[PDB]
Amino acid sequence: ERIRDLTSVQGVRENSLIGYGLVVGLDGTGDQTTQTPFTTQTLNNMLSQLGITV
Amino acid sequence: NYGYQPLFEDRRPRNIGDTLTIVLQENVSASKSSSANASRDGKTSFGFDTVPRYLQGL
Repeated sequence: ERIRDLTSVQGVRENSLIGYGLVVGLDGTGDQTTQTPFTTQTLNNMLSQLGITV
Repeated sequence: NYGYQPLFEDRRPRNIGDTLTIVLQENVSASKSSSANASRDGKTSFGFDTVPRYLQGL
């Protein structure tokens, strides 16, 4: 059980994924949204997608 | 079904038939000008009002 600990197999590799999201349900410890316009912009985007146009 | 739609991404046109708003704001202004000039004035004179005798022949 040492070769598996010393080498890696060609083609058997890991990639990296990134994305943007919103986290809700905080107890008043979220963004101020006055210094972060993108939070409100993306919340409005989500609401518009769901059918609400602010 | 209209396919996958991102939740937080800004609404952009992605496929054929999608609409987009163009704000036409064009302001173009070009100009050019040039000139050239040249001048030349020349005056010359010589007169012998009173000629002494020894200079008369000349």
